[PDB]
Amino acid sequence: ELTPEERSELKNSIAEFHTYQLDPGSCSSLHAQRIHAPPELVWSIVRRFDKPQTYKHFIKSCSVEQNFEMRVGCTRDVIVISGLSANTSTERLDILDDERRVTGFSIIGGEHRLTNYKSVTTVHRFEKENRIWTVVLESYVVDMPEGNSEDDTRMFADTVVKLNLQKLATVAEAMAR
Amino acid sequence: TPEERSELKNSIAEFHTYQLDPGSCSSLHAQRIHAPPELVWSIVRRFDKPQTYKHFIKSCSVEQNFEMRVGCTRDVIVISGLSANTSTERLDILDDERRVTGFSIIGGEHRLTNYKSVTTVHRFEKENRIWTVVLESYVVDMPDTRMFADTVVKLNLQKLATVAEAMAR
Ligand SMILES: O=S(=O)(NCc1ccccn1)c1ccc(Br)c2ccccc12
Ligand SMILES: O=S(=O)(NCc1ccccn1)c1cccc2ccccc12
Ligand SMILES: [Cl-]
Ligand code: NA
Repeated sequence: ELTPEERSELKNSIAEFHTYQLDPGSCSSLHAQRIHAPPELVWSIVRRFDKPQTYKHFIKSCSVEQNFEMRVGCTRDVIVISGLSANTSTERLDILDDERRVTGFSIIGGEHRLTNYKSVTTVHRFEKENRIWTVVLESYVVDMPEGNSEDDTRMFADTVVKLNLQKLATVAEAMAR
Repeated sequence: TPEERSELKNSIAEFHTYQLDPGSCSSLHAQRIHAPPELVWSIVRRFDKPQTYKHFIKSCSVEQNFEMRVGCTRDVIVISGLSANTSTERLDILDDERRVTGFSIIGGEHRLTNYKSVTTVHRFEKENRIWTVVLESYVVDMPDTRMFADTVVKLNLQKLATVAEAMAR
């Protein structure tokens, strides 16, 4: 859990990249992760649009186009493990900024229930005297689905984001170690 | 550590060693937890409340006259987002003296047939400090699914550590 000082530092960034204009029947979350590791090492991992399996769980495969150029606008085709109710996810790059260290994607297809899913990730340096760590921020907006709460999966999406941010931290940290 | 490893060999031999069937596969995992063993043990012994240290648990239902005894079962419904749906699990072993427990799935709406598991809590005192090493093994029939079971076990062990470390502090 971020410290009050950490929180204050990120206020501006949250307003810039992680503030969404919601549609009626949609919602938004925001998570945070502290990583004892250099920021630019963490970005290298995060920016790899063609390789999410590196920091995300449950990914069986991730394929892209052959003459693939990782610019905004390009897509990826994720296949998720069997054991998750989801099958295939077509995901589009929305933002990449090696400068500001911001990235983001939107789901534009695939056999799943969530519609109009869209998330944004940002990386942040924290120099305090002796040392240097990172804080990552991952927000997302997704429609409020129609049907009984039997089947609402917004809680899952949420702990997925959380689980992946833990793996990212683990992965990023064992590279500095 | 190579040293932690040396002390658990025996326990692996007694509790985490399986007689495979043709088509099944076994696996072992370890987790270092900064917290006392009795604290850890006291969480993982709670058969009626696995959600306390596991991910993805919609519900867990036992029974109102539930006494915690080998043979007893529990009904678990998974969060939504996961294919398999509900599962029936029975307590295979409970030993508060050697701190060992285990269960096997005996029903449910899924693919993991003949899934069986064992968990052990181990003590480790070093310079002054006192930590814990947990071991979890499992066996399952194989016909994509071993991958998911393995991922789950690791995650759950990671939640256990989080939860137990949070309780000590
Ligand atoms: O029912 S369980 O409590 N079994 C315990 C357990 C632990 C590890 C792997 C499989 N099983 C359970 C927890 C979490 C998940 Br995901 C499960 C998914 C399918 C079936 C059961 C699941
Ligand atoms: O395909 S994903 O890698 N997309 C990224 C992502 C992450 C969290 C929530 C949704 N989307 C993915 C992984 C795990 C669960 C998912 C369930 C539905 C759709 C995609 C899933
Ligand atoms: Cl994984
Ligand atoms: Na589901």
